Amino acid sequence: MYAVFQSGGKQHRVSEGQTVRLEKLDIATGETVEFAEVLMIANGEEVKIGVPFVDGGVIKAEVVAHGRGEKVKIVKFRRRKHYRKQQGHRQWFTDVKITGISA
Amino acid sequence: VTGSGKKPWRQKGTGRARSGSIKSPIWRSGGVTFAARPQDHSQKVNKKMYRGALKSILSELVRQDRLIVVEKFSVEAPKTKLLAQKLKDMALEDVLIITGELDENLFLAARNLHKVDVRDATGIDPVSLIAFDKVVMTADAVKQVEEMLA
Amino acid sequence: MKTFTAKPETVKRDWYVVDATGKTLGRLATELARRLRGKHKAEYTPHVDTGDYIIVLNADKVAVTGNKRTDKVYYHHTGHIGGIKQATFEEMIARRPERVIEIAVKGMLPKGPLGRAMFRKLKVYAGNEHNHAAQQPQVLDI
Amino acid sequence: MRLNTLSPAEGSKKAGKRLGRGIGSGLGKTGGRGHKGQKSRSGGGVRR
Amino acid sequence: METIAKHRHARSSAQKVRLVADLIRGKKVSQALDILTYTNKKAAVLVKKVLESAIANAEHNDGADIDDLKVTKIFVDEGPSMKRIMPRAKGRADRILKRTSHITVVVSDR
Amino acid sequence: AVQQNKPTRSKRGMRRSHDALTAVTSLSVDKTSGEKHLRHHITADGYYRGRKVIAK
Amino acid sequence: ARVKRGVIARARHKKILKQAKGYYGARSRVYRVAFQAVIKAGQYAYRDRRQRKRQFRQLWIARINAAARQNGISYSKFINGLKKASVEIDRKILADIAVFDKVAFTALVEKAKAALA
RNA sequence: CCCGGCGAGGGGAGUGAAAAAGAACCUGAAACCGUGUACGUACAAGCAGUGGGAGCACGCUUAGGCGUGUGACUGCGUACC
RNA sequence: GUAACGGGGCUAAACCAUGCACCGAAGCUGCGGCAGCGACGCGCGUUGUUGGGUAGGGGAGCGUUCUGUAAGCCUGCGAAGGUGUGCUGUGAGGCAUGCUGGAGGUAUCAGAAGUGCGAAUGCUGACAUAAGUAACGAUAAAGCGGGUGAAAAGCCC
Ligand SMILES: [K+]
Ligand SMILES: [K+]
Ligand SMILES: [K+]
Ligand SMILES: [K+]
Ligand SMILES: [K+]
Ligand SMILES: [K+]
Ligand SMILES: [K+]
Ligand SMILES: [K+]
Ligand SMILES: [Mg+2]
Ligand SMILES: [Mg+2]
Ligand SMILES: [Mg+2]
Ligand SMILES: [Mg+2]
Ligand SMILES: [Mg+2]
Ligand SMILES: [Mg+2]
Ligand SMILES: [Mg+2]
Ligand SMILES: [Mg+2]
Ligand SMILES: [Mg+2]
Ligand SMILES: [Mg+2]
Ligand SMILES: [Mg+2]
Ligand SMILES: [Mg+2]
Ligand SMILES: [Mg+2]
Ligand SMILES: [Mg+2]
Ligand SMILES: [Mg+2]
Ligand SMILES: [Mg+2]
Ligand SMILES: [Mg+2]
Ligand SMILES: [Mg+2]
Ligand SMILES: [Mg+2]
Ligand SMILES: [Mg+2]
Ligand SMILES: [Mg+2]
Ligand SMILES: [Mg+2]
Ligand SMILES: [Mg+2]
Ligand SMILES: [Mg+2]
Ligand SMILES: [Mg+2]
Ligand SMILES: [Mg+2]
Ligand SMILES: [Mg+2]
Ligand SMILES: [Mg+2]
Ligand SMILES: [Mg+2]
Ligand SMILES: [Mg+2]
Ligand SMILES: [Mg+2]
Ligand SMILES: [Mg+2]
Ligand SMILES: [Mg+2]
Ligand SMILES: [Mg+2]
Ligand SMILES: [Mg+2]
Ligand SMILES: [Mg+2]
Ligand SMILES: [Mg+2]
Ligand SMILES: [Mg+2]
Ligand SMILES: [Mg+2]
Repeated sequence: MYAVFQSGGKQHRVSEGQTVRLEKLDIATGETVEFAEVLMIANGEEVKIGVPFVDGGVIKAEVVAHGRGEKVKIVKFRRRKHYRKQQGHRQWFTDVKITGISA
Repeated sequence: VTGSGKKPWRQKGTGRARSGSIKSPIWRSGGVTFAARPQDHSQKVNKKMYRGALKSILSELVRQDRLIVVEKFSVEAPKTKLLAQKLKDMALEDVLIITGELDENLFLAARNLHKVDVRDATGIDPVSLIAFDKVVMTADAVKQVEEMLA
Repeated sequence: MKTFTAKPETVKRDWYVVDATGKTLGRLATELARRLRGKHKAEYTPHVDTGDYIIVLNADKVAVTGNKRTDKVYYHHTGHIGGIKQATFEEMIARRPERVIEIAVKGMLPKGPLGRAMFRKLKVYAGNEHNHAAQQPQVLDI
Repeated sequence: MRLNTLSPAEGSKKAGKRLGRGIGSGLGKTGGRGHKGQKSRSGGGVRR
Repeated sequence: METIAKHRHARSSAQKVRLVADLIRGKKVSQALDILTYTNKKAAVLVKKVLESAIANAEHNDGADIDDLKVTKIFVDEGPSMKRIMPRAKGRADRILKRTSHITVVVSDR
Repeated sequence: AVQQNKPTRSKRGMRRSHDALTAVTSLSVDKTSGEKHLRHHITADGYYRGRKVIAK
Repeated sequence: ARVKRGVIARARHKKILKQAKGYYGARSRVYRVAFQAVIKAGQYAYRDRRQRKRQFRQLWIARINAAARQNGISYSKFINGLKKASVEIDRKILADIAVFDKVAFTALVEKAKAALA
């Protein structure tokens, strides 16, 4: 069984028990999050396709962790023009564990 | 730098970077580009700013309970052990002692105690008022500092 | 999750047999190139050969439009100065007919090691017989 | 009031320019003199 | 049980000595001694004396039998170069490097 | 004529891939003395093919 | 106040050489060359965070096209059909479904074809 | 004491807190040169990386993936001042 | 050297007309984050908006040596330095710790500068490359026996 949902301006195909990394959610760790905009639920040969969302479709997940991703270095360099600039970046994430998919 | 003014090698044709002086600051053993000379680092302090600073310091010592006023501060003999005993009696270790007349006995008793200094009221300076943990002033010294600043 | 990638160890490649008789050279070649690369499979992966093995029969009977049979020229240079050589399509068909299809397909495959590996799966024959009965090729109508 | 708890007034102590110490400074390389000409030179410039 | 011998500051470039060292790496010591005997290189004489020293060290200091010993490790490191002046034509001086090598031989039963 | 670019340690090693010495394949054993020797050469003790050809 | 540079200079050079690990020849050994290599690696990495998004979408599209054509429709008609059906599943997910759940992909195609009908 | 030319040089022994403090001696960087091990590399074209990525080896705490090294194949890509 | 579609190839995969789809950028939108400026209200909010840059102007910082704070604090139960590893900040950087090292180091807040290097056919030292390549200096010339020696084309007879 799996479902497709939108979060963080991106889409995710998930099954129950999976941990998925999302853009940061403003929700405390060890708390439940509901995704009620489910684009698709497939339980084998049974396929519910949202138009755009599945009727009654809900994914429940628990927030396991917040954190910052691996550091990315931004390098800008304009050869022969005496210009260089560097910046670091770490992107925030929220990890959620999928607890239930239903309609 | 000690050495000759001879051009180390001719201007052109050797395939080397052009050289003018063995004393060039680019060279090992060469001059220092902006070689230091002796300097006078002293600053002007406006008299009123000096006196204003001392008043701020003394007022702050009073607020922080670091200024201790006494009638008398004396030792009978030029004995370090006597002054050490006097200060532990008064529960002082690190202390600037300001007197009206700087007596020989107290000056001599204080010399070998590095945490203790003994001034006359004329010899106060801003750093020492701040640097010592406590300042002990005789009633006499308080009057003289009163008159000096007023 | 990360996007799926085909794995060279696990890729399934089927065997097909195509008859070139009367087929337009370039329109046959694009379908061959597509299938040698694996562009027809959902498992398509740019760095993996996911394509199929293709036997082409009757390469000598491949068709071309216009005046190409006489006027299409194949040039090659030998690497020796002045060594520019040429053959018309009709001369190529007479002498080395399998090369017409092979040349057309090679130019439509990616350049580089993987493209050369993809080309090795094409088996071109001049006539109506191949020796690959053991691979059990399925008829493919292009 | 200790010798390690005194601070100057805000704005009283601006840091001097240091020319020719790299790109990030904004005064690297030419040190604010631009490119060539008499004014770029050591001792260079015309009289009052 | 490993036993070492070294010739430090040997008068030969490491490049030349390494040609010979490569012949005997991993060999039984009796075979190594035979190889070196019939190698017509100055470095074979140098390496053979180090190998013979290593064997004598193993027997005397570490109680080994020659019969069990192999050349477990052998390597040549670059030693200090002696710098010399070679006059060339037209008053030009060249540097000559007289290269030296540090020869290490390790023998072991294991 | 001289290089325009410094050749690499890699290229140096590749050129030297043919510099390796070859060990004498095998030594012969004199039938009388039992001494090892280079084939077709006399032994160190002056034997050749079992005969004392050279004294000392 | 003479300042010697050695400790700081060493730390700066070592920082660059550590980022040049794995590079060929002087590029992992020699500061002057390693510095240029590390800058260029940074320039490419910046560019390729943008290119990665292009390359993956290109891959998803190619796979959707293959799977759509196995179900009797072109990519371009399939996408149009999904939009007319108000299906908002993105190409990453469609390409994932195309590989891992072919029956579900077929159901998406039938939905697309019905919207075009 | 032992190998060696009654060498050079070395291995033990002994001194010492330490001898990888042994006089070529405090620390002992880098370039540069080696030995060992893992992985890659003999149908393959270019600033040598970067994005993607299989396989192999070795670790590791769900038995799971994860980490570390390597990097077939592939998109893009002509150093710096 | 094909060499006047980028190539394959194409009789449309050409051209003209009409239409609907789709691809396509660091543009626009979505989601998360940082910062500048202006409003509007209480240094925090809400709101709008901006953030490609050479010369160049403005603003704010990192780190180094030295002075005070410091007869303090850390340090032989291991300082500085060296070398790894992990963590960490937008950056210069910072912190922790294994190994090496074997006696110094120095918070904080201030103060002063010989304060930061890849270039200057820069300067000094070290070490590469070409390369085990050229060369070994008059083409008067050597051969053998014996000796000595660890070893003899070169020494001695
Ligand atoms: K001089
Ligand atoms: K005193
Ligand atoms: K200026
Ligand atoms: K690549
Ligand atoms: K340390
Ligand atoms: K300090
Ligand atoms: K230079
Ligand atoms: K060489
Ligand atoms: Mg000097
Ligand atoms: Mg005055
Ligand atoms: Mg291409
Ligand atoms: Mg500027
Ligand atoms: Mg200029
Ligand atoms: Mg001009
Ligand atoms: Mg100007
Ligand atoms: Mg001048
Ligand atoms: Mg002369
Ligand atoms: Mg040139
Ligand atoms: Mg050779
Ligand atoms: Mg100093
Ligand atoms: Mg290295
Ligand atoms: Mg000795
Ligand atoms: Mg040591
Ligand atoms: Mg010492
Ligand atoms: Mg030392
Ligand atoms: Mg191969
Ligand atoms: Mg080939
Ligand atoms: Mg090549
Ligand atoms: Mg390219
Ligand atoms: Mg021609
Ligand atoms: Mg074109
Ligand atoms: Mg885009
Ligand atoms: Mg934008
Ligand atoms: Mg902009
Ligand atoms: Mg800007
Ligand atoms: Mg200090
Ligand atoms: Mg300086
Ligand atoms: Mg330098
Ligand atoms: Mg520069
Ligand atoms: Mg040289
Ligand atoms: Mg040559
Ligand atoms: Mg020659
Ligand atoms: Mg010659
Ligand atoms: Mg001569
Ligand atoms: Mg003789
Ligand atoms: Mg001798
Ligand atoms: Mg002679």
